[PDB]
Order: sequence, then C-alpha cells, then structure tokens
Amino acid sequence: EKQLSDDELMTLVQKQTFRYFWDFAHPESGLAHERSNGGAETATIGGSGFGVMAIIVGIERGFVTREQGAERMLKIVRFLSDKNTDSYHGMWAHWMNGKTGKTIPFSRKDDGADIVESAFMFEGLLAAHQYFTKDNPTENRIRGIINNLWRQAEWNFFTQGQDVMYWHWSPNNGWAMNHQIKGHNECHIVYILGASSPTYPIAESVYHKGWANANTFLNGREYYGIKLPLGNNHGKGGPLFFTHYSYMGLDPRGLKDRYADYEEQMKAHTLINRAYCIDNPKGYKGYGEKCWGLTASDGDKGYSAHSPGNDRGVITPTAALSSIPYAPEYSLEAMRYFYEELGDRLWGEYGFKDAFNLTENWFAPSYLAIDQGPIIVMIENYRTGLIWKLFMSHPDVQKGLRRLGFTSPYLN
Repeated sequence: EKQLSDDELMTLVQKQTFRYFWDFAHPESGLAHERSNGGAETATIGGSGFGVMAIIVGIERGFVTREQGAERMLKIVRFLSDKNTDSYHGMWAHWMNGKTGKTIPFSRKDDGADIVESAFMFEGLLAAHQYFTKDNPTENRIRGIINNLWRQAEWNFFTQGQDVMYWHWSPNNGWAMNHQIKGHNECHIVYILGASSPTYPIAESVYHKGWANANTFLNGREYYGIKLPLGNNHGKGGPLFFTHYSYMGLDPRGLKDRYADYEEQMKAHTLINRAYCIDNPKGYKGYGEKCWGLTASDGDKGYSAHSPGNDRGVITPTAALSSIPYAPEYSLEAMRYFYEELGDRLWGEYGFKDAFNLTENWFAPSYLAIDQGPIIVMIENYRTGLIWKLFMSHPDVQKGLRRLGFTSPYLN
C-alpha cells in the first residue's frame, strides 16, 4: 500500500480513535467507557471529559455533523446535571454507571468526589461552552447547563480551609483519602479552575503554598543535556501524560508563571523521555528514534505508571503521539512506525491499542479512554490549535490565570 502523507495519517488516526468516544460511548449517557475490555457498566469522568473535546474535534473534522455532535453533547450534559446522577459538592466520582449515573467506587475509601477527574471534565465542558455558540434550542441549552454545572463546582470546599487542595472527598469516609494535590504532575488544571471559579474560588496562597512547593515541583536539573524546569527527579519528569491532561485546553505555548515557562517544560519533558528511550539503558528490544514514549498504561505484567524511573519494557503510543505539538517530527516518526511497521499487531478497531512490549512479544488487547482521548485532541491542537483556542477564550479561565500571576499571548 502506498504511504499515507502526514496529513492523511493524522486524519486516519483521529478518525479511527474517534470511534472509541462516538460509536463505543454508553448509549444512555454519551459517556466514555474506562476501557474496551472491562465492565459493560463503567463510565470514567476524566476520560469522558476528553471525549467531550473529541466530539468538538470530530465536528470540525467532518466525522459527524454539527447537529449530530450538539445532540450528543446535550445528552451528555443533561446526564451529568441530572439530580439522579451522583455528585458531591458539585463534583463527580472517578467512575459512575454509564446507564444509571450512580457512583462506582474506585477503591474502598474512594467512593465520592474525585476533583482531578472532575477538573478534566470541566476542561472539556468549558471548551464546549465556547464552541456551541449558536442561538438555537439545543445549543442554548448546552451552554445554560454547562454554565450552571460550572457555577456549582465547589473548588474551595476541597481546600479544608488550608493552603492546598485535596484530591477526594467522601460522604462515607470524609477526608480519609488525605491526598494533597502537589506539583508538578498531571493535576495543574485543578488549581487553575479553582482560581477561575466565579462562585467558590481558591485563595492565591492555595496555589503558591500547596501546588508549588514539593520534592516533585522545582527541578531545574539537566538530563541528556536538557534542562527540565519542573517535575519528578528519578522519573526524569515522570510519565509523559503529565504534559497532556491539563494541556488539552490550557495552551502551554507562551504560558509563564513565576515558576516556569510551560512551553519549555512540555518540550523538555518530551525530549528527555525520548532521549531515555534512545539511550535504552536496560537494553529492551526496539527502543529507539522510531519507538519511544513511556507513560502509564496497561502492560504485559499489569498496569503501571511507566517512565524513565519505572521502565518495564512497555512502550505506550499515547506518550509520543499526544506530545505531537511539542516535538512534531519525532512524534510523526513514531506514529508512522506504529502504523506501518507494527500496525498488523497494534492497529485495530479503535486506533492504536494501548501499549506493547517487543521484548516479551506482547501487544495490549485493550483501549483506554484516558490514553485514546489525548491522541485525538493533541493531534488537533498541533494541526489547528482548536481546543486551546476555545478553552483559553473562556473569561473565567482568563481571570483565574491572571489571579495566579500567569502571562500568555491570550491575556491582554
């Protein structure tokens, strides 16, 4: 078969992966399954938030019509806002039943609000609020519902009156999960949305003392000749998805606060993760320029948060692919290798399967919402900046970023 151009390849990857969020969505709610080989019943909130962004990409790419996409979006936001769908202080659980809306505990004491998952949902919903701007009954109602959900999200409750934010709260276990959200990981957007709230905002000191002070925050060390501003030391920044989940709507290009240049952060982390793979210090089969990218995913021995400090021989396609706006030539090189060389075993119904290990000759049988979503959306951000422009246009997001001391080309 003749080679696809880069534009053709990108479009095929987006279109095939889009099936996960459109055709494979729960029919009652429009929410995304956590994985293709799990419950029939489980919907994931953070992943569904990526799905919301995937729907906007799909309309713009002509995978569905605007009327179809709006209809689906209305189904989603109606389900999430329904009084019979479980919520806690305006937040949802990590998992819920995709037909009934009842919480499914993620672990024994994690059976209430998950504000990181809910923040990823709001990242998508605020983009959707800024996209569905037509004066017609469906889109008027989409915006109304989203604005009410946004105004009802009680960010400051999750501070317990302290200078930091907590990940969970439960009606049955209160604050027992006791997990402070400390930087620099995937949760940046939680503090930005907290600062942006028109109704339950956090104090600035919550960001500066809670998020911005941790062994895993200021880094500044050099790895393979590259300075990494922030993130885990031993992990050389950590799993690569830390450059994806909060930066689907939040555009890191020209984004700066008193701690970092976020464009530098995302590029440094991506190139270090790649350099680790090229170095291949553990000698795994196939690690290289064509085959790089370590992040959390399924694995031949089970799920793990793979990274240069936890390298188990598993390459995970969402790592390189979703980092496309940060190192496009290198991500396109990995994309083409995954499709053209590994495609007979890695490519299937919903795109690239979750992960593979060439040393153990293993290819994941699964697809995961949280790995598939960023592939669709970050490809689009690279090609047109679509989701970035929508999210960064929201006037509360702009207020929040200013409160926290950010500068950006979107601000002024």
